[PDB]
Amino acid sequence: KPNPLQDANLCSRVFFWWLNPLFKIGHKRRLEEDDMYSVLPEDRSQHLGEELQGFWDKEVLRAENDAQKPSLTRAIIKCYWKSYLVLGIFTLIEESAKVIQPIFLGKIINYFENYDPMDSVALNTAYAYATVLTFCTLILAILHHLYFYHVQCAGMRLRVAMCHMIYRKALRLSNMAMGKTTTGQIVNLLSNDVNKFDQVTVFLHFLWAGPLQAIAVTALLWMEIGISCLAGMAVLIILLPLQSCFGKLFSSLRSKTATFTDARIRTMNEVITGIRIIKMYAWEKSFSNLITNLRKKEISKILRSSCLRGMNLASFFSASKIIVFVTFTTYVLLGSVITASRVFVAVTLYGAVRLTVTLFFPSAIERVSEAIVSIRRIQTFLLLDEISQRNRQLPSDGKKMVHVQDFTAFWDKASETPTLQGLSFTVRPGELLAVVGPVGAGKSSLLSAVLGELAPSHGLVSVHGRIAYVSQQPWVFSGTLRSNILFGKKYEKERYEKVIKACALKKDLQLLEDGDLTVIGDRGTTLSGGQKARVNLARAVYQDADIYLLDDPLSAVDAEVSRHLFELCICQILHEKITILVTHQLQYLKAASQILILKDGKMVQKGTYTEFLKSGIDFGSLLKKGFQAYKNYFRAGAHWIVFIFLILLNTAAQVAYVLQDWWLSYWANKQSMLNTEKLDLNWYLGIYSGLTVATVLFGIARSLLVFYVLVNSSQTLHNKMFESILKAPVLFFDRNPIGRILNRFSKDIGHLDDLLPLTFLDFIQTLLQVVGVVSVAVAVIPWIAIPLVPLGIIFIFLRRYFLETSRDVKRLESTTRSPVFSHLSSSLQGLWTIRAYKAEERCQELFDAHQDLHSEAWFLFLTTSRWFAVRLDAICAMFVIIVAFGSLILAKTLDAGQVGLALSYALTLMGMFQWCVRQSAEVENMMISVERVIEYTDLEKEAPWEYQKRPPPAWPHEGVIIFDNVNFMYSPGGPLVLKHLTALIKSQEKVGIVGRTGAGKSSLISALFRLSEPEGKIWIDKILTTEIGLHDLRKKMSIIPQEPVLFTGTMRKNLDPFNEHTDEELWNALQEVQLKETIEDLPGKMDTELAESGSNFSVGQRQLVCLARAILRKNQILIIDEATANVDPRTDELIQKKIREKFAHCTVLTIAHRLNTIIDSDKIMVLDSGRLKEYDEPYVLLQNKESLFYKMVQQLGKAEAAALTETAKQVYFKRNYP
Ligand SMILES: OCCN(CCO)c1nc(N2CCCCC2)c2nc(N(CCO)CCO)nc(N3CCCCC3)c2n1
Repeated sequence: KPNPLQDANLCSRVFFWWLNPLFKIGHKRRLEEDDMYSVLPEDRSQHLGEELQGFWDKEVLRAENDAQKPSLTRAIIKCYWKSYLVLGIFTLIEESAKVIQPIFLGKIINYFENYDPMDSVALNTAYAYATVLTFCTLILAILHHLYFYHVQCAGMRLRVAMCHMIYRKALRLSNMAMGKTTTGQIVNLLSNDVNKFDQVTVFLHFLWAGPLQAIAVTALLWMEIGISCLAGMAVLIILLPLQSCFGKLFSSLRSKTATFTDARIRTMNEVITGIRIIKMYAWEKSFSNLITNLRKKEISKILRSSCLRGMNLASFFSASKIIVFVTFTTYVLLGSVITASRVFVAVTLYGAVRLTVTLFFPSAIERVSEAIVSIRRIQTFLLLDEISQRNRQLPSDGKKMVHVQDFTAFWDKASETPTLQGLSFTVRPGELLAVVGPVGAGKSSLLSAVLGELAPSHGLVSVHGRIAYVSQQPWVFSGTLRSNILFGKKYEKERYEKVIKACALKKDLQLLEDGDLTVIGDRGTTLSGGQKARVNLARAVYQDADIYLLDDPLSAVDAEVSRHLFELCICQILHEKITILVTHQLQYLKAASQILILKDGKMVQKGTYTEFLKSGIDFGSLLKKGFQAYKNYFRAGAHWIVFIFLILLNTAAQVAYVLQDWWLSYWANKQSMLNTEKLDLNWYLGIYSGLTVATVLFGIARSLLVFYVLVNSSQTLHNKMFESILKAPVLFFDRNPIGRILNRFSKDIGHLDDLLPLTFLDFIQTLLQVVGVVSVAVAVIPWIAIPLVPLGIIFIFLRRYFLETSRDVKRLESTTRSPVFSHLSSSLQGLWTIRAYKAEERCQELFDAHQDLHSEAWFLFLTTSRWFAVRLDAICAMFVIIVAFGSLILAKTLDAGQVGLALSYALTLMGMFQWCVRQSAEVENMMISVERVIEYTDLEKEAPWEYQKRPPPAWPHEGVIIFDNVNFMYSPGGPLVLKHLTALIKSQEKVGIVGRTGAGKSSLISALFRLSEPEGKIWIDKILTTEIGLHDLRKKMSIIPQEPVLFTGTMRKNLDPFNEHTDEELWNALQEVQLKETIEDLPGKMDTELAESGSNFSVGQRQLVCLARAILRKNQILIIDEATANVDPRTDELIQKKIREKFAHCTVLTIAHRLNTIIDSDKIMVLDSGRLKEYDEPYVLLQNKESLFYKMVQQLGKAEAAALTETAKQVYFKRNYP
């Protein structure tokens, strides 16, 4: 994929002309990883990594020679100064130009100040000065981009080399260091601490071109306006600390919101997760109250932080006005006079040095501090203790064989008992050694010592040959199954087909789409544990070393395939292979040609299976121990009157900005047309200060008002969205996962709260400044309106042409970045397997090929943005040229003030135009947040919580519940679930439910609570359920859910969230489940704050809590579901006895998976695949041998069925015959 950057000229590499073809393709179709362009040979990850590693090794070597700490920063500087001195040369040129061009502005204006139409010599000199002005702006606009590319390229190169050394080191970490670190800490300095290098370079050069320029400019100012410059200059310096006390006060209001944003997001997580429980309990007004309180207390801090941000941005807007105003007030007051050449040079000098001092120099300071911190982190990571490379082997005679003598080892230099105690045994070719021992013996550590991963303390280990190893936990990397097996070995058809058949892989391959070519990412997302183990075994077989180690291979797989693998591969294929096995299944020990027993780190006995049969020790004995979106985003914030006032306030701010400099222009003109006489100073300074103050106040007012309106729009959108997600029917929560729903509450509203109202105000600010500049140049030279239409059409078409590719290549440098982190993860988790094979260097090449695929989209993201900015500055330079020259070919009409104003504003168009366009892109990029928030504010809604027909207070009087032809569906057009459900429930009876899993057992609760408005009728005490609103239907029915949940809060809440009960009642209820005592030993009485789902509580305890809830509600209906799944039998019978003897006079339906739970129930639904068929007393249904109840009783067993039938008969005979 050749790179046209390689075959291009200089006249082609300045205008990035090599990149037009890609853009053309980008205009037709979408871009893929083929359309991309490969990288230069001077940028492949391997080359940079090798070079920087060379310098880093030299530097640490000299550190050892000198006994002082090695510094990575010195290595980076030593490898990169020779190539970062060139870019310094050019930024020196660029700063000199930004300082020179005001002086030629001065000379042009000075020609206008002494206009004489006949002195054509002066006209020719002024034309020369304008030509020099356009040369300066054309080296500031066209040759500043073949520079910025390389300044970002030095940062790219540094970062890619750093990533390569980081992976290289993390591939050879000693286990002692490996354990003390993590694998989240070795991806956090490759995803977030090696990105700083992509940015520090961009600004590094301003640590010396920042101050130097701020002196050069000062000197120039001194030559023109004299001492007064200091006055103005003083103010500029004050913007350095004031900018860093809007930062150590905004960072105290921005990390005092996380303690509220995260509370709200966590409460979201609980509300969205357990929404079926909240709806069934009819609680969501409580969570609505909680979330309203949290959201209001984060809007307080969002509103303070945004008011402060707006004040900062208005200071940035009006700083230039205040500098110029104080400069020229001091300039005039010391007794000098205003002429139009010094005024509009000094303005431009202040423009340049303000853009450097207040914006670029502090940014470079921040970014160099961040890159130094990151270099320190990678510095520490590169000094972790390594692994002894496999050293000079003892001279052998070609006998591949394993022998260990008197081996003792520790995993810690502080452990008392050694991991191994003097182990001395061996294995030869063809001898399938095996290890037998319960968990805690050290067999895993035994194989680890075999691999050398455990440092020998005494004895000796002699392993001579290629080693194939299998970890206890199978490990799969990002790649296809054939590539998974090959692990770098070239494919061989027969040697792979025998692998396929001996591993019994055919079933799994026929399951998946690509046969054996299905791509398997990290953690085996496309595989199962048995598949992982089998593919790991296949890798071990195909790598085909001498000595093989197999640790617990067959435990997690089926018996037959495990037998096949052990017999026709381990017993058969490996009978000619050195092998060590750690096992847990006894049947295979007969096939072990040797047996090793390990215990307490000490050898117990070695021998064949026969000698341990004769030993008298059975193994088991040992083994046991669009535009509409903008309109909706703006309508929410305020009514349109405030919006029209907002527009007038923007316009007043901009117009007063422009009119201040216009006032200097008019002042200068009124000084020229003079004469001693003087000029009335009080009037002029009065209006000058009036215009400056109007600029400042209108800037502050515009910024605060825009922030307030957009923050208020965020608040209104969130309140609407949330109060419309609490009312969405559970069907919606089923369609959308928990991840996406709670993503538009944390990330999206996360934008809408603090990044639209800042990007959308910055965009408005600089857009109105661009319009200010263009309208000044059109009010002076009206003819400019003609060429400036072919700089509107060209601009719009340019931006369309460019955003159709900068949106196809700013997703390629994102969807090819993750594979780097994924490969790093998959290689650290499989680390022992990798380092067991001598092929760790091949994983280095895989990392590079995953890093020459992100440094291949960073290349395009760095040069397509430049192909855009070169052209934008061609447009801005055409404008500056037209203003500079067209101000002369019409010299007869203009004057010094008009020309100064028009020209210096055109000079500031540079850069301001580009920031305006960049924010336009970013705002159109973050209105997707608003589009999603507004997509949720328009969801479905279940029936309203209240109806006109409120129920009688005593209702339900008894508990009569009648199902009349209830036909219920989960979703429209789906399978009919309950079909003609016609049943009667007379007061207080206990009705079990029987059926198949999902055959309608758990749908009766779904329809009875109207979780999906059912078809049919349900009468609760002769009242239709559909005819009453929900919270007058769910408040009057209790339920015991499958998995109880406790909602984060005081235990006073998880029982009485509405504060409708009193401490005596709560204590009594908790007593009825006998857990009252179990609570009154916690820090608080009830008010112990809890973790998720009451993690300090047990499942049985949670069930007790919900049973207490049911007791507290004391309504005369009740529904139980999945009483005890795996709860301990004591708590089982506990809950059972409270279930009967607590709720005798409260109608009970029970939906249980077992029979003893429901054997004694008064009646039983029988649900036949979504159909009620049998419903009567259990004894009657057992009388008929053909009843499904009889059949499913008989399916348990003989003694079980006899006991159950006896119990049902006992109930019948005690009940119906007194
Ligand atoms: O109203 C100023 C807002 N801010 C401060 C907010 O944090 C701001 N930040 C910039 N940066 C952010 C990212 C790291 C530092 C730069 C930045 N960068 C450029 N440049 C890149 C143009 O594409 C010039 C360098 O090429 N130009 C800027 N202007 C803005 C318009 C008037 C003056 C030119 C500018 N402004």
